[PDB]
Amino acid sequence: PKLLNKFDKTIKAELDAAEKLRKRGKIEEAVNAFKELVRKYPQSPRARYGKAQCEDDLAEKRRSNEVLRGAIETYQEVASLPDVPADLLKLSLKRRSDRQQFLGHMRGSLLTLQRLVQLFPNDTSLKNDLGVGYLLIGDNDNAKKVYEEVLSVTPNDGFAKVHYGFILKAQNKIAESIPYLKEGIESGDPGTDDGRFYFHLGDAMQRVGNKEAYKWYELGHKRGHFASVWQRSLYNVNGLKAQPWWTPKETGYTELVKSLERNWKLIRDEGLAVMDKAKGLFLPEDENLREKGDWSQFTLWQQGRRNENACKGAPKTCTLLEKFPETTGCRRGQIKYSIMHPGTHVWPHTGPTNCRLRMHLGLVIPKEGCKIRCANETKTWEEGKVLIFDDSFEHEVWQDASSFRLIFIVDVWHPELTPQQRRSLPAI
Amino acid sequence: KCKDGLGEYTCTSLEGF
Ligand SMILES: [Fe+3]
Repeated sequence: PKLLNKFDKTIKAELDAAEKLRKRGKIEEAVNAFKELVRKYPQSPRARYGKAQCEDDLAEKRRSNEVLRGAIETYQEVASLPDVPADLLKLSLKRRSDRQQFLGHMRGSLLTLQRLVQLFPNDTSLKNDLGVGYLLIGDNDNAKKVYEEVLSVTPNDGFAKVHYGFILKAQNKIAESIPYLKEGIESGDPGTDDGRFYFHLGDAMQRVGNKEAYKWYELGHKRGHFASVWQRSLYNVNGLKAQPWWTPKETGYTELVKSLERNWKLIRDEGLAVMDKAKGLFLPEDENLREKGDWSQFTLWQQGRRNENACKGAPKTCTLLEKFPETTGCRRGQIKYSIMHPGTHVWPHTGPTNCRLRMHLGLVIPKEGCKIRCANETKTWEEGKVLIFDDSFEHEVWQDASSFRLIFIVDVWHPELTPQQRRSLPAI
Repeated sequence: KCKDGLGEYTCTSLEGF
């Protein structure tokens, strides 16, 4: 890349020297050396870029967000200076956007990428990176407009196809998403070999009846994305024991299980009381997992945080669960009531993480019509009995009874997770 | 958020170091 303008060429020696100290690993000596060059040559783009890059490296060594915030500002200063080479301008602001996302300043990254796409209107890779910005903030409509433009200029961009297909699939355009996801993955372009697109292509195929879904599940497994054709979670810790169905003894959570089964009617009655007197606290499932039916959930704990208002509706149940941090502290699971009505079929799906196990306590179980498949075995609920499975495996649910089915869902940390992993793992 | 499924482009949230 051409990063030295005319003036920077007259001082290339002084610049390469400081870059040497950085490449060697003496960051503190390089920040001071680029800082002195910026003092001496206030309009040098390469010297400003070097200071920002040394600040970037220093923040990593210290794990400092304050230092990284400084590098982000220095990266912008490179773009305010005069006669900045175009390769240097793009590198500086792309890194600004990238590191802006690591801190969680998504709106800042978006603004930086918008400026990049305006300064360089013909670089499709930047528009593609801007579409990711919109996806990370939850704006699927603006990400759609972007990838449509990319495909209208470069029709064979695989990165844009998979992302466009991902958007269409999230909009419930299952039939329309399959061609974009499949071609995008087959393109082999950079960024297309991602587990998310294998996951969503097979699911789309499974929904329209196409039996080729498992071939894509198999490919994702062979390419290291999925741990198995059945276990297709993507936010995983490797090494944890993996089986569809668990027994209470296998989990080691015998006290939690005994407590739920000994006191099950109490948990049932508080949930029925909310159904009768506070139905609005039951919220519909909003993840597009149903083919048909009514599925609603009343959530007491999520991401290890207690819903104060919900626990006022189920006060005794919440007091009971406080004694068991294996579930109340599961920052990758929930504790919730779940009601399903007749005529409901939940598509085959997996949960996001392998770091939890899911317990089902039966509360109101119709005698017929209710069944849950996990992997290749189908089981039924029983009132007052706990059922334990790993929802990271593909599971499917039917409700073809004559009345409603109420269960209590309790997520626990996977038993083989160390106490440290249980405190560090980001929440889901 | 990713509760029962994996429908979001990202299920986690970045907060820096
Ligand atoms: Fe599930």
